[PDB]
Amino acid sequence: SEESQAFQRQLTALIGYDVTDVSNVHDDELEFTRRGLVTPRMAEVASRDPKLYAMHPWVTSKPLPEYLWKKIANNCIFIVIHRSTTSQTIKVSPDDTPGAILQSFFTKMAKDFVLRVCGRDEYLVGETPIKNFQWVRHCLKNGEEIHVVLDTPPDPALDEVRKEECDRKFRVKIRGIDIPVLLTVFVEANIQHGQQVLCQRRTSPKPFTEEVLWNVWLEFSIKIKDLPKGALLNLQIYCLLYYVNLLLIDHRFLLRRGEYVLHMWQISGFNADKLTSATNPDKENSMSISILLDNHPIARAEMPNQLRKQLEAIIATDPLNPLTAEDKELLWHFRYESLKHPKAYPKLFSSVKWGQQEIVAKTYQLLARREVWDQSALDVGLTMQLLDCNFSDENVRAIAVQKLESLEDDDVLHYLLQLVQAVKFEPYHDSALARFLLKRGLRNKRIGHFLFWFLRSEIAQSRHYQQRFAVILEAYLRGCGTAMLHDFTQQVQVIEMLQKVTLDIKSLSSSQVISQLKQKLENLQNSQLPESFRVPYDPGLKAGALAIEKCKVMASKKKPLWLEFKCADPTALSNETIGIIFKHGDDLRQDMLILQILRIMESIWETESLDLCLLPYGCISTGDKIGMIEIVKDATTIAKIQQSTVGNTGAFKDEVLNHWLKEKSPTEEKFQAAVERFVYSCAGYCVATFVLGIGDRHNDNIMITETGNLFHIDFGHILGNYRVPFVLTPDFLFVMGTSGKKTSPHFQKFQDICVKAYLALRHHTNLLIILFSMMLMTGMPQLTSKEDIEYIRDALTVGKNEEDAKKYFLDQIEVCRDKGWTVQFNWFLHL
Ligand SMILES: CC(=O)Nc1cn2cc(/C=C3\SC(=O)NC3=O)ccc2n1
Repeated sequence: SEESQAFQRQLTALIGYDVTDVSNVHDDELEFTRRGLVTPRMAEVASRDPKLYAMHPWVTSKPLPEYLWKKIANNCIFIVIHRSTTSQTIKVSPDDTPGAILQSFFTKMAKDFVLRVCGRDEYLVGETPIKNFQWVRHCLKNGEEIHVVLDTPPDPALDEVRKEECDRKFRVKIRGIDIPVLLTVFVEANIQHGQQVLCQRRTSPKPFTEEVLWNVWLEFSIKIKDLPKGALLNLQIYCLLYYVNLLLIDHRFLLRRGEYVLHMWQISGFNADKLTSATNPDKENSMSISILLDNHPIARAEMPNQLRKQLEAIIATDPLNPLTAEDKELLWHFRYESLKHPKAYPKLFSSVKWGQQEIVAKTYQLLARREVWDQSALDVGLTMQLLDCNFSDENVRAIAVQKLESLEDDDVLHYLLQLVQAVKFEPYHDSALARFLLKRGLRNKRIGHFLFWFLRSEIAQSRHYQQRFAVILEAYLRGCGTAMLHDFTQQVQVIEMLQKVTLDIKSLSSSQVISQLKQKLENLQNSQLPESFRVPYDPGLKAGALAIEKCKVMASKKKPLWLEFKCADPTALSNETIGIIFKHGDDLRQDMLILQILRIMESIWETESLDLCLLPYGCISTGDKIGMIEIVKDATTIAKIQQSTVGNTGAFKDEVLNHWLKEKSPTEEKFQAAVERFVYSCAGYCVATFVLGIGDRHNDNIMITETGNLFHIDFGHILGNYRVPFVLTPDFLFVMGTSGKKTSPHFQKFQDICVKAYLALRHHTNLLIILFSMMLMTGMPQLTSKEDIEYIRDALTVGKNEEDAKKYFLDQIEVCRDKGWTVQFNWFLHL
């Protein structure tokens, strides 16, 4: 159809990639995947509750934290209900449902409707106690009043979805290599499964010219019979300069046949990019390799005491502890005992000889008896280990996804970014993981909003994964509904225009620069910029017109744009603007990953009734070295506080921060609350930052709210171009009533909090190791090694008892006290 063609054009603009373009493909896998994803999409669409989908309530099944219960008076929660120019306060029980609150309202005021958060598209609806709404917990945590408006539920009609419409050994011939413009060169051909090399062959070395020919059959030791599903033929050019991969068994279970001309990826003169089955779209300047294939469908005891102790010891070790040949042999030999231990699963499946058909068969038999795994309690860390680069088997990965099905929405949000990144480790485009993400996104608008942005971030800048991610995004967009499609259209339009202004102002650069920014912004406000758009990092908020007067260029070497918008919602309780920073020059995909780990650390701390007052601000990567950042209100740089007496001259003073805090507090009650908040937030960042190895920062990259909340910024800056374990300078110590080498009640509180927080993190060692490992593999190329990944295991002091771990961290605090201002001074000189 022609309007079908118009609909596809609309999707193409939202995706930032054309899924119907068949020029960078040597098979129909992506087209097969598009068709394959129709069923799961349609099944999820057919399953959803129109009213609940439209209202997307944001809820949790987790207990109300101890620190939140203490904020509730006499089992009473106050809710202010608005109707027009007047409002009405109502007392409520924490166990009260919004339905019961609504009937409580009509009763109190007598002599079809829905509760919506004032100024936000957030609804307090469904069969859930109010204490279980995320917004209520947000308000309870931050000392804010819960303000609601009584309004009409959104019409589910707005979410309408458009009507859909061999015993021979394996061998490969290396014909030659070609590159248009330019040593000795050879080609290495590996058969890989789960990052491990099953077999390797190489060509003879030849002079490196624009065309190099071999016409050689490379015969492997592996029989065609033994090639596992998901095995890659990895082809590399050494002088490592270039690489490319080819799936040996295709998406239809057929062995690859015939002629291939593969455009290779160049190494920037391990990482997830090195695993891609995509070929380089640049046919003009890339190196190509020409190959030929020619060769089909797919083919009780009792452990003794000591051996059991040995096996149990292997299972107890961390995910990074290497398995010896003996360890693997024990795991495999006593696999029926290993199966009784869910924690053994990653080690056991690493003991599988994936290049032996009979062994893979024995593994499939083993997993048919999955009673222990199925009955076991969901362990996200354990599940995530089975979805990394180490596992290429469909069945193994699928049992990990099976376990994820039990996660509630709030938990899917906590792990969404890293589950999207895990799609990079999947051998085929259509996978259980990709289907899982599609379903959870279509089931919940909040998950779907973030899935859009996370996918779009990779489609905009990854040539390695854009094709796979674009087919997943199209599948989601074909089921989200028209209201969501309209919303995304507006967001994309705004961000594309603001990205233009960001780069334009970047080319220039003063009073001249600010004048030019304001002229470019009026021009946008004139005939391009739509009336409003949902804030990508906070979709409950809608931004309206630019407040031109408040817009400026930041005084940094990356001269980012500081933009302010009016809120588009009339029901908002304040005339406070929405502040957004637009920056070019840093890879914000790295900031996204750090900020998500910080949120995970906060959830861990919550499990142990600890609130460390972190501030993981909104951040979204929109394209190559470009994106948006949430401006935290009433915040200033530690360096700026130092600068405002004395300079500009590295002359750091101890009392300045405490002075600033006192100046910003309207009363002494508020000042004491600010000092308490500083102690907790300083503790939170010292612990978090140390564990992630990002602790040693210049003061210019640490901020504080007038309310005493410390927080680190600019994570991509350090991770892009990567002594003291963390920042605990004499100014921070003075706020805590400490100087030099003495102690105080606040500093003792700080040390106690640090230890508790550090020990709480250590209870989730394996989860933090997997998350850290995946972050480096998918987000920070050039920070791989195994040595880099091992940092977190040293920081988390694995193999130490709690008392030794406590001493270790207290010693780290002392290192900071010994160094004083020395490190900050060297950061200042390194100008
Ligand atoms: C009031 C105020 O200044 N708030 C504020 C500033 N701010 C900055 C960031 C992060 C940045 S700025 C830069 O160049 N790079 C970054 O990563 C985050 C929050 C925030 N709030």
